[PDB]
Amino acid sequence: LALSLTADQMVSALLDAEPPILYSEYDPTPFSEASMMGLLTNLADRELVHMINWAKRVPGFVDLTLHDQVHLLECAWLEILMIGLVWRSMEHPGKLLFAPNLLLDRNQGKCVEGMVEIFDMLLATSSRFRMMNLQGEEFVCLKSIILLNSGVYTFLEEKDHIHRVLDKITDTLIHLMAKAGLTLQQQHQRLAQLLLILSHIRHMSNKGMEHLYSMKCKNVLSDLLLEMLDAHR
Amino acid sequence: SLALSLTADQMVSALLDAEPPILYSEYTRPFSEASMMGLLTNLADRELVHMINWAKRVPGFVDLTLHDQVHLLECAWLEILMIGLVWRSMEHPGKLLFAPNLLLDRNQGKCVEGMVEIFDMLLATSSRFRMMNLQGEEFVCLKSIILLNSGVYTFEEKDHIHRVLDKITDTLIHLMAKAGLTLQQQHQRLAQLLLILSHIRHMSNKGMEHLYSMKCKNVVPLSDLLLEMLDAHR
Amino acid sequence: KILHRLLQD
Amino acid sequence: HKILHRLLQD
Ligand SMILES: C[C@]12CC[C@@H]3c4ccc(O)cc4CC[C@H]3[C@@H]1C[C@H](Cc1ccccc1)[C@@H]2O
Repeated sequence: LALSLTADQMVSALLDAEPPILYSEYDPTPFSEASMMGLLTNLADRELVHMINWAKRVPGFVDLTLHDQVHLLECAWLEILMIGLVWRSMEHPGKLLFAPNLLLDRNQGKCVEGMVEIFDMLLATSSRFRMMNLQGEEFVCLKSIILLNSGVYTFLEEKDHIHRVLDKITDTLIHLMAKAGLTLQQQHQRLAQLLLILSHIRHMSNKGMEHLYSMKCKNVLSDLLLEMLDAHR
Repeated sequence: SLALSLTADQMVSALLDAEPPILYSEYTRPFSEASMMGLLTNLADRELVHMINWAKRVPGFVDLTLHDQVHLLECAWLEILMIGLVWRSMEHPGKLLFAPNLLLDRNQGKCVEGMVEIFDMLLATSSRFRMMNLQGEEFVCLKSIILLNSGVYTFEEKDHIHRVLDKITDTLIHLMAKAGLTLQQQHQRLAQLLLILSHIRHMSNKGMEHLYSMKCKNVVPLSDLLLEMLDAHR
Repeated sequence: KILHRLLQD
Repeated sequence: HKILHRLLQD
């Protein structure tokens, strides 16, 4: 099914699958640590519903058993949320656009402790995408790579199917870069630069899980969200 | 700036020559939890001394300031230990070769709690390297990439590091083209290798937690050096 | 398992 | 002061 796809159809299929940009309940009538965090986790919970249905549209994902679909999503859900936040924040230097009505700088991420550090990391990733001038067609490829890769080695011929699809996404990225007029040397370099960022996104997700499980105990908050966590517990 | 000048071949030779030696464990009776922990933290502490001298021999790393060298090593030290452990365990399927006299299976990971999870993840990476037939020339390129990449987005100094990372990328492709791979096979293998670094990063973060937790519950003292590398992740 | 359900459709 | 500092200069 997924092995069929034109490099151009791969892009357009991913572009069509893109989830919408949701709004928060942010009322600018200042917030507190509990209220600001309440907005963020409320927004993440609603985004999860769309991410699940977006994942079904990712080529090759439906060909996977339901047991492995759950596993790949349990491992990558926060990575996927972060790269999307970082993506829609590219044009807002020093700010994270959590929602069109929720644009925050690092000084307001101080409202929660330790969030300042994750904030700077998310800003640095966004600045890196701006420096590289990441294209939307490249972004949807990276996000689908995270979904299929982040869990691939926590999981026989089903793996080779995932790696076959991953190879095709890699072919797509190269196809885009060669179409942008990059030399063959520049294509390989850019491909490497994009994939090394996924290592930092994994790092932000790991630290994000810690900050998250911490306040599952601190007890200032969603059923689907509390259930995504225990998988990383 | 000299790292930039080198040919792909000179980069490989410079990295192979920098390779640290395989150390031995202090071993020899069957393992308790506290004895297992002691052997591993003792081994890791001695490897740290050699890693620091290997890092200075990684082309372009001496061109960085001392503050940046510290930061990059503080962020990547466990990743570097892990990819090395994974590499030398390639011809020992189902086992982890911490040392030539310290070959462990996952059943021996039960001696310490939460150790089994990292064990299976490490064994999975080694099984992935073996399935890809990872070459030693490719391995040394990946390990130096970890050193230069892992802490780069937590800092004019980036540009140099990024230029060195691009040079290592060219070296990886050069090795694959030399191996007879077609252009498509080259960028596919390049992607497969670099995506593994995302999992090595994941294993490192879980290892930091596990190391910090059994530190606060104080069964074996850790060396001050290891304690300082660990406190940097807080 | 909520995720199992939302995937089941 | 860090031990890591010392080992990098030596
Ligand atoms: C086993 C371990 C991860 C792997 C570490 C490692 C990797 C390569 C290498 O050459 C040497 C070592 C030795 C240290 C290893 C980590 C230790 C840690 C388990 C642990 C041991 C003692 C106290 C707390 C936690 C943690 O879970």
